[PDB]
Amino acid sequence: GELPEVETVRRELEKRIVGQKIISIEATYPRMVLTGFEQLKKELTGKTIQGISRRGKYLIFEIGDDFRLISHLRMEGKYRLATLDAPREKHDHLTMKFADGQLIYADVRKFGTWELISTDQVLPYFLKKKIGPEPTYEDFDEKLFREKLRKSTKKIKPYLLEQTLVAGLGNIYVDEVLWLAKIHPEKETNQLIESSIHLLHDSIIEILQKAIKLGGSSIALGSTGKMQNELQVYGKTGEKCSRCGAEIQKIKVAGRGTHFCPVCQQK
DNA sequence: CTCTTTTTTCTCG
DNA sequence: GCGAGAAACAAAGA
Ligand SMILES: [Zn+2]
Repeated sequence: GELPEVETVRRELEKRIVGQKIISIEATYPRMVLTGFEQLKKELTGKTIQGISRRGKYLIFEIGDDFRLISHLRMEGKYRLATLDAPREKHDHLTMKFADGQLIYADVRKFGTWELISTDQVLPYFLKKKIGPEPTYEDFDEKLFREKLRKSTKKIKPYLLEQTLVAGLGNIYVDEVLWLAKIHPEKETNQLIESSIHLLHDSIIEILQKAIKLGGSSIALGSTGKMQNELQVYGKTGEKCSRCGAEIQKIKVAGRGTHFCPVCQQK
């Protein structure tokens, strides 16, 4: 669940639940509500959903007039809109019941989280998380990006995954971005020349923007994406690179599975 | 049976 | 502060 997948979920939710009054909230796994489930149930029951926003890989439900429910899907979180009589599935943990349907949150690994905070605490919340800029030409400044890369000895893939240089990249799109920009994942950032940094900056924006347009990569809301048919290296071990023909290899970098073309991504 | 594979954040040294 | 390794947790494959 990287930025593209989260944005796809945000869009579907925006089109379907905005304006809906929450009738009741139930939980079989209350511990995933970091701010306290009973407190959330008390505060949100009877309130109306005003909108759905996103920051990085974080979903933000705008409920009532001053409430903000921050939701992170982590690795396996999935939302689905179902009928009120829908049977329970093994990994369903929370449900927001409406008059003519319910929003169910499921997460096999139980990594996902819910946090209820106030409207004026959202900006501070993300500053504390140290989340970087959104991947858009408007917010992602190439100049600062370049300066941070020049001052570090960190490897490019692990650094990009930190969410500090830019928000939204996960294992899938970081591998796709580096292949597009012809940069090896273990390259120390202070070794990147200006032309490469420029290509990388543009590629981060292009790949993520393309993934959003195609509804993310599907493998519930959002399982309609088509980006998985556009992947050039992630999970393509042993296949031929679409540019040079060499076999895509898979190695481990900072503990993460890493796919790359040994020819196009030198070093 | 064991070992490995698949976002965020903390413990070590 | 950093890098290495791993925990949180569940399922499936070698
Ligand atoms: Zn290649």
